[PDB]
Amino acid sequence: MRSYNQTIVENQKVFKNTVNDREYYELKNT
Amino acid sequence: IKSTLLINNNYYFNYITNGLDLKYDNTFQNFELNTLSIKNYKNKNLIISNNNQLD
Amino acid sequence: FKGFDKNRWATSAEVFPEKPFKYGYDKQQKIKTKQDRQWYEAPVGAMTKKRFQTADFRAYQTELEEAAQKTLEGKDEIFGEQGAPKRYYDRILQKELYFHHRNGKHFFEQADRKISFLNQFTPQIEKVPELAETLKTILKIATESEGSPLKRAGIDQEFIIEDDFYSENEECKKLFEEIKQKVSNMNYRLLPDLCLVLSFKLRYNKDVFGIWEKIEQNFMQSIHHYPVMELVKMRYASCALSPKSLSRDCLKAIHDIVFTELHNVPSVLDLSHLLFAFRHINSLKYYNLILDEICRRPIKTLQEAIALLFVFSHSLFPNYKRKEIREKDQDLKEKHKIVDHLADALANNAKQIQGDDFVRVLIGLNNLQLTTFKDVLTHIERYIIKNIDTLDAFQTSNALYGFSKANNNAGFGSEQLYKALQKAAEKHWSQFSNADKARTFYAFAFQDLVDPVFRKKFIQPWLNENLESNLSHSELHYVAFSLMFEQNKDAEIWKKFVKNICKNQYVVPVLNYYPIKLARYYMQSIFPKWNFDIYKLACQDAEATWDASRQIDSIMENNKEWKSIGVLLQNRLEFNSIGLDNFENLLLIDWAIMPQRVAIMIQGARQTLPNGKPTPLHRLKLQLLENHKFAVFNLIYKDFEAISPDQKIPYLKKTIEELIAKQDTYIKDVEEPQQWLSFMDRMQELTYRNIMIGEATKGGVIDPEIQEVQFDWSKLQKELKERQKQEE
Amino acid sequence: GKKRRVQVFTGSMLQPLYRYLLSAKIGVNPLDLHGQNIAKQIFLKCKQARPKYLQNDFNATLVQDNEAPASYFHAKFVNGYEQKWYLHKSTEEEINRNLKYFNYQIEMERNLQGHDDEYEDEETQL
Amino acid sequence: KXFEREWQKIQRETEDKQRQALDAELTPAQKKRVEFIADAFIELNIMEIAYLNHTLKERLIKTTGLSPLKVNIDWPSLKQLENGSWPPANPNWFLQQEAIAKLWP
Amino acid sequence: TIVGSQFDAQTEHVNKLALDLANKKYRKMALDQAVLRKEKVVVPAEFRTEKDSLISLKKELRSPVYIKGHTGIPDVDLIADNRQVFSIRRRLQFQNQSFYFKVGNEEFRCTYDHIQIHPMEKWLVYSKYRRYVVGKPNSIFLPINILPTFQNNAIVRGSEIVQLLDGIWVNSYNDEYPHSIVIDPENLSKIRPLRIGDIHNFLPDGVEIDKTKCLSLHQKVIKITGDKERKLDIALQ
Amino acid sequence: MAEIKAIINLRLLAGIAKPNPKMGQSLGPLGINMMHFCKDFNAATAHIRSDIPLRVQVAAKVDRSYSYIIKPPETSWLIKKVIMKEKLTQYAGHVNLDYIDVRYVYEIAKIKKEIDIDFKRATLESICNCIIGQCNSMGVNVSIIDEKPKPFNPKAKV
Repeated sequence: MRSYNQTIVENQKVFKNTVNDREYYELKNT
Repeated sequence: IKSTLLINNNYYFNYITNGLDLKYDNTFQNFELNTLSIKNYKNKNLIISNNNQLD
Repeated sequence: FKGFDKNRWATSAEVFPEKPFKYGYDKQQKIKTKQDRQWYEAPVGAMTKKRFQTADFRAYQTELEEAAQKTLEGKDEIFGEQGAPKRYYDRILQKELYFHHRNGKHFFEQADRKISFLNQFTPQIEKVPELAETLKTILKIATESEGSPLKRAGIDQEFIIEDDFYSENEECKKLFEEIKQKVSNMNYRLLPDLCLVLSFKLRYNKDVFGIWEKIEQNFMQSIHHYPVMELVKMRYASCALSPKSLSRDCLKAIHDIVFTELHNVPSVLDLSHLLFAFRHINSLKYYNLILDEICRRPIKTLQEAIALLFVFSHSLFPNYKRKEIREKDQDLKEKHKIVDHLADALANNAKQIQGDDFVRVLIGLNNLQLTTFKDVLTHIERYIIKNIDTLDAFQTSNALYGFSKANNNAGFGSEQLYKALQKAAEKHWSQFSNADKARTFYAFAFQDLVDPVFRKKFIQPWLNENLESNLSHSELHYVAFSLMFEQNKDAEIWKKFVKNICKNQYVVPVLNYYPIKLARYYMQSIFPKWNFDIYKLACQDAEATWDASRQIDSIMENNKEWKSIGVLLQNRLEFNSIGLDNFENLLLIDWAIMPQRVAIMIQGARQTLPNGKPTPLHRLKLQLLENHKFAVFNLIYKDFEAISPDQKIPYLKKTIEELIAKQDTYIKDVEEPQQWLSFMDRMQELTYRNIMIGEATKGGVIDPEIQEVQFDWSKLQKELKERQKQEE
Repeated sequence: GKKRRVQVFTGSMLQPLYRYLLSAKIGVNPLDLHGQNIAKQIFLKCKQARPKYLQNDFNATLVQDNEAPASYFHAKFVNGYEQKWYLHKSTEEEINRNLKYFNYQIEMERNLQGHDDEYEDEETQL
Repeated sequence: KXFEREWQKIQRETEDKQRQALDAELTPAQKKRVEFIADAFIELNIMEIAYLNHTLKERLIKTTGLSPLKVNIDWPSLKQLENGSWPPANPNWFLQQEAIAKLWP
Repeated sequence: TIVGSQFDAQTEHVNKLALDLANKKYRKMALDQAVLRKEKVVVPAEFRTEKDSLISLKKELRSPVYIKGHTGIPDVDLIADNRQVFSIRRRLQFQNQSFYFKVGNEEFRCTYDHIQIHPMEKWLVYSKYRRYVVGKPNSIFLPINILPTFQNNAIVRGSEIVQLLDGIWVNSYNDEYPHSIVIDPENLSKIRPLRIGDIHNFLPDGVEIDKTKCLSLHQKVIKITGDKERKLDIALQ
Repeated sequence: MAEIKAIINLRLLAGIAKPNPKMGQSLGPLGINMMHFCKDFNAATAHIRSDIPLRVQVAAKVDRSYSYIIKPPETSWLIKKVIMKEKLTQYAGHVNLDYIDVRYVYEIAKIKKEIDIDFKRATLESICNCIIGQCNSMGVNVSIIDEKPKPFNPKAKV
């Protein structure tokens, strides 16, 4: 019904599951 | 629905090996007499009844 | 029978038999090739023609050679008998089965109020002064244009504007490109207040023109410069609608920061905004972090508690995302951590309550499936009647819809309310939407209080006009509930109720299926002449997953009326009791005995009335059982309590032993022999089908051998003298 | 296929556990949950098992004793030995090595008396 | 109506499905249940203690339930309840105490 | 079975749920063999380069990809992970289903045509596909799937349906095209079998037959035998 | 002793049990007295016709003790009586020629249930469905017949 849903097909082995605090996103700008 | 409504629970269990000791006396185990509330719902040996004696 | 009338030959146009349903590929599409297509006819065997002609010749002899002797010796009662539709049959998304249709209500004008207490999400064009001259020129193009394009965006899910509208209107295409040249160089503070204007006020969730991609770079470079809540605004700005416009990494960043810095969000409203935005999370682990925090921060006002129920209502963690193996009923334990944390505040000061903050409690509780919060409702009972006249058109429906299903779809109210709320409905009648009107018509039949004056002026024409069409699929059901509760039998009205479902392009949802299957067996008992086949294709998908036994684990907990008499049936006395037995996947009988087709249904505080009569459910059900020859002992739980304790056990025995015998005879008397009759006629319909037709015809005359069989007609004789007459 | 001709006999090394018993008395609390079921299984192996490898006067019982501290497995051997093992904490494996610690000695006691408490070689092959 | 809502917490919070042996002892969980009942039975005007004693003998004869512990159909002494409700009702009761009041010495 | 017989007799009536359910699935499938499900599938991927050689990828467990194009269209060759490729098979719908490939903002429709595996080593060599474009002809494989019918009289008894072809090659000119074909053979018989032109007469307007692939419309698919007893009586006599 | 050494299936006439040498091949090496054995058999089966062949089982034990048990006659033999044939089809499924009607099946199932120890738990649909599958293997069908058959005494090996 013209829905935007769509099955992404990709291996989740690559996707990293880690935490990044305010610091990690603070330092990377500089 | 039976298991919740029972009051005087009498847990039983078998110590049968095979019916040869019973067949070769022309005997066997009845369940028509006292068709019970439960037979082997989770534990496949347990039986529950109201009758404090059960032959 | 049929097969003898069969054509000796079929054309190419007749091999494929007709069908009740077209497929989705017979649609009219852009490109087409019927025009140049040629017609093919299946050849006839060259030797078969030598057989077709001979039988045509021997038949032609006997016509004349017998006529020569003469000279010597002499419906669809839906659409009328002609005209009927053909439902398109397609494969279906899950979405159609779990979608509350948005037609029949001016949704967004209605829906924006109920959130409006959340200030940070309120979109503001003038907050963005540089582009406000541009953005507003776009919205003129939206409404002023033909059709109702922006108005179809959320409403007609079959319609899109990110592809149909924006990608083709060249005025707008200039305007969105004026933006991109600006987006990169703005301050990081104005971005989220812009995104709200895109997603809601303009409906641009996609990245067609490449706008969000520039927003990400201008956003991700200065994540650390933001406060906490100004990130939450991005979450709700993007993820609140169908495409999560942003990327994964830009949201994982937001998702990773926030649950570290929960120690610094100051207020409880700031949690309200938070939870309502982060409601679509798949990870369970972090909802607990939120609720574990809320259990720490006490609330000292009343608008706060309202601001949590209305949010916690919609923002539950569904059970399908949960694991398959889990602690028992652990979804409930997530609730009462809040409800035990709120019960004081909402109870101490419920008199302090006003019309805008009034609606959201009835909704917050109905969505939460409880029966405890009566005290606030009593303080609300006193509230409406005072202000009965000064109410808005909006605050009437939600009351009528709220009190109808107050305590777990058992209502809560008094005749003072609804009799007063007629007038409040008669004031704003032209202002309600079709959804609101039906929901009134539910609440009265829910209590059997419809005025005969009130059905005539407003409901009767409204239904006559809009029942056949111009009525969303979800509003038929509140009508489907009530009419059977009204015990109506006018056939001309039930037609439109069926014609819509058959004509409607959309399939039936499981959310709204329980009436559609009740109303089936309602009409079938009255009228056996219909054919509900089209009315089953629309119901095809829902019935597959449908099961009534799913209700068992809940009723086994929250119905003491069920067990206590159940204890008596099993322990003390002796019958082949079963318990909850699903009546053709539509009901579950409270207690039953079989094969005798016996029923012991019960009235209770759910199913009684102040008058003591049964609720109009509990008379509906006991029709359908009786219609299908299923004996009944309508028990009234009060009267059974009144019996003296020694006489309570035999009193059931005296009834059940009698109701058995009435059925025990009826099985001997009618059904048991009558099944042989259908059996032995079923056996013919097979032997009719095993026929070699060419061998059986063998000319124009039919000479079947006949088998004699012992059959005891001594019981039944209407069918003997019915067959012996037609047969000779 | 092909017929075996080498006969490997394993009857003399057969050492079952409940063989030197004269009696047994199961004890049950309905308040245990780990010490009930362990005793359930033992009572089967005392009767569900084979009588050849038991004494002739072997009688096992079961009683529900609410008064006990814990569910128990009392036992009595041939040459005088008697013990009790509570079951609210133990396993079925920790029990068997105790039974071996008796059954290994009763052989050292009865063989000295001259008794052949061993089995023929032809009882169980491989 | 604020009592029904409060009550359903305390039965939940004291759902302890451990098997039991009916003894003098009781869990700390069960005591939170009992203590909530007494807090509600103490703070009631005497017009209400009158009423509660009338409720019970409307609820005990109904006895929807079998158990050797709780209320029970097979409980023997139910039939007398229809006759006598309060000992203050029996005027003979009023004789006993004044009669006994003089028998202390 | 799992409950004693003595209890089943009390609950013999319960088993209507068993049989009333199997109505629903097997009828649903039997009518849904034909239709493509309306569900979008996507495959993130990367472009080709002359740098990424096969054996380099194959330690990284990626895979090559190949697309053949149609009239006026250029070919496209891509790189992707193996586990994407097998997951694309693992649908019901693999013979015809439309799969997309997202390199960047671009998407390329395709179909499955086939895969090659190194037989002695048994790892994935390449995954080959066929382009699809809306406004132009496109090769697809429409399998034939025959329903059962207890309405004809010869089909019921001692006769045998013979499916000589598993599918049909066609050319489609529009977005949504039918997954397969379903037939109700009641009107058929020993005298007339079904022929491809009986199908060509009944299709949507966007579909045509690929005559380059088939031999002749007079070719026949479904054939029906005679009776067995009429043979068997003659066989013995 | 009470331990079961072996089990044997047999076939016997009711009242003409007799130390036939064609049964000592099985019961000979077990040391069982054929004479003392057959006595206890004929004693029980005095309420049964003597023409009929039954079957019996014997849990022969380690001390050469015995405990005989009686079962109904062979289910196939009972149908050859009704069918009035002695020998049945080589093939099955392909060659189907014989016919009984249900009204005797309902009567010969009672034979099995009244005697056989295995079916004491069972219903009649259960038993009747057991032989139909045995009938599929034999060339037999179940079709309504008004007529009765006439007597026949099909063989048995005894």
